[PDB]
Amino acid sequence: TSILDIRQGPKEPFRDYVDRFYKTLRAEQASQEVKNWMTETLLVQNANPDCKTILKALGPGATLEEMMTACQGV
Amino acid sequence: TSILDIRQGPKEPFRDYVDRFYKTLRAEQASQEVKNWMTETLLVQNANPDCKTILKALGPGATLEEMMTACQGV
Amino acid sequence: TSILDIRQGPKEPFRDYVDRFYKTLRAEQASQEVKNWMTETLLVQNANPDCKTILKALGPGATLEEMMTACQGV
Amino acid sequence: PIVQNLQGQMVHQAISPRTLNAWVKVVEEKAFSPEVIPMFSALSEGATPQDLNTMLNTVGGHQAAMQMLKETINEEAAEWDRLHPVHAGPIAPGQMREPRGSDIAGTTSTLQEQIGWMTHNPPIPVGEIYKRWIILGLNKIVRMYSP
Amino acid sequence: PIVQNLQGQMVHQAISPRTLNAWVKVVEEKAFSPEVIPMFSALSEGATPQDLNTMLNTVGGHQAAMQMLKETINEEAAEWDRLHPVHAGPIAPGQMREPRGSDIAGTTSTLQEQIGWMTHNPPIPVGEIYKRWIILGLNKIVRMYSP
Amino acid sequence: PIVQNLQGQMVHQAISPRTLNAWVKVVEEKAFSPEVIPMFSALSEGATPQDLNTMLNTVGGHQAAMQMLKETINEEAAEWDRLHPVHAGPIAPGQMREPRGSDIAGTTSTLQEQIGWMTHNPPIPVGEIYKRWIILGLNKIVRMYSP
Repeated sequence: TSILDIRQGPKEPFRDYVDRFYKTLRAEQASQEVKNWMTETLLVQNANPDCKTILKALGPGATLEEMMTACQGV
Repeated sequence: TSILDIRQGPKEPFRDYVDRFYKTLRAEQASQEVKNWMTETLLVQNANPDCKTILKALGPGATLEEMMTACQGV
Repeated sequence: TSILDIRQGPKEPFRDYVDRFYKTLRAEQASQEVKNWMTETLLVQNANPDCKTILKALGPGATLEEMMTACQGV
Repeated sequence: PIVQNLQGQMVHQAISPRTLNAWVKVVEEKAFSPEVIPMFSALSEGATPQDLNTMLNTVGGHQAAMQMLKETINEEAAEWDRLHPVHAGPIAPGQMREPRGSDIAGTTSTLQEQIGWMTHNPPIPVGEIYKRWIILGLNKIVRMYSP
Repeated sequence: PIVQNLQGQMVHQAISPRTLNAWVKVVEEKAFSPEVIPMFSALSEGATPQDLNTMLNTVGGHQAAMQMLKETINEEAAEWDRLHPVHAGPIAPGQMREPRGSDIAGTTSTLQEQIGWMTHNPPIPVGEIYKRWIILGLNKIVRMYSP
Repeated sequence: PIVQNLQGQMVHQAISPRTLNAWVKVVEEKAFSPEVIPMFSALSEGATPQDLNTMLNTVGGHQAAMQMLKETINEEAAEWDRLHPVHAGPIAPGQMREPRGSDIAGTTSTLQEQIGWMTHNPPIPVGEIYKRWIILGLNKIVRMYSP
């Protein structure tokens, strides 16, 4: 399965999705800079509308514990 | 079971068939040149019509990752 | 169970019978010459008519791989 | 493998059955998963080419992958021979011969020869060259076997 | 087996129970599968004929195959005797006797005799001769037991 | 058992629990099957009479067989005493006493005595004499317990 095919379900907790992401990211062998680009970009983009909304409110500069606690009720 | 008796099912993924082939090829003790001849020949010949069709489009010079990704949807 | 009581079934593969024979032969402690006599004699004698017929066609001088491949379809 | 003895020399010692079985069990359980590569790397510490063919030859199952790897090992070996040409004139009595791709793959070399190269001064890391080919070929597999 | 001791000499040491059991378990699980041959080869590292009969005699089951192997071992042994005739005149006091097919099969030789031949200078590889017969006979079996 | 130490002498060392348990487990699993005899033979390598009674006494179950064996061990022992008469006159101060059937069975001898006989020069193989009685009695059992 390709990294672009990794997406969050409509009922799937973000948490379970983030695990899937760094597992597939774990099978990507690209430069770190590209993998940083993938992190800030693709993760949020394939996140579900309800959490996506939430993550837009965190702004930039956000870290994984704060994202992970931010989308917990969703 | 003989190597000539190894054939791909009508619903069997190629992948599962290629595994069977190099297992049986693994129990053949023939010269490498003969085993090369068996590889390019018998594998495609006993492959199913739908994949067989696919493999004919790869042309010659093809390698196993490209054959294996080529017949994946079949 | 005695070695004379070892016999091949009417539907039993020879192979499964030959295994039984050298297991029971494995519990006989007799001189090698006697055990050679038992091998050429008793094995064929208690073999089933269909295979027995087959084994008669191999003639004498026959070895176990050739007997074992000879009665395979039976 | 080639290990250091108490006396302070490098000598060959055989690999252990529950090491062997641990290699088997990893492959059984985690198939093509990435954790297989660090795992391999740890269990290949101080290992010979000969021991590395032993580990590859003792696999059961996943024969399409095993063939892809073989063919990668030969490609990487063909490439070794290409990049490193044979050297000028006859081999010296005082010296031992340079390896080829097939000596690295363990095929054309004997154990004592594999111990000569590694234990000698300078030593040549024919394990680590095969190891990269294995890891490279492991990447090929992992990338393919991703679904 | 005959192993090298810390002192720097070759001495006999017994084979281990979980090695024995690992041999048993392989046979239980993978029967006639090809992986049995590298597996055998690793577990037969530094092994005696005597230890090789021990391993063959400790099998349970697959008695048709075990008999086919026996008969292959004797054929290969008969062939050893044919190809290598006995040598000219009486055996020297200063020397030890040349092996026959049955000494290679371990049958007519004692352990101390098996250690004499292997440890002596030049050494003779009676393990490796039996090993080929075992591997050859393993091919016979594998080829037959293919379905 | 009596094993060779690093220093290059023969000393007694105790048998291991997972060796003991492996003996137990064999008997549990394969009962009277023939594979028990090579198995026994391997696990009895370098063993004392004392260790051999330990192994026989630690059996549970198959008490008809255990009694048949006992009675075979005593018969074979009675036969040892018959065939080898006691020797002429008093025992020398400079020498140690010849064994009887019951010393071979371990019964009338002490461990240090069992180590004297085996380690001394010439050595006497009281293990191997008991071993044949055990193997002989094992044949009796195997032949009876065939169905």
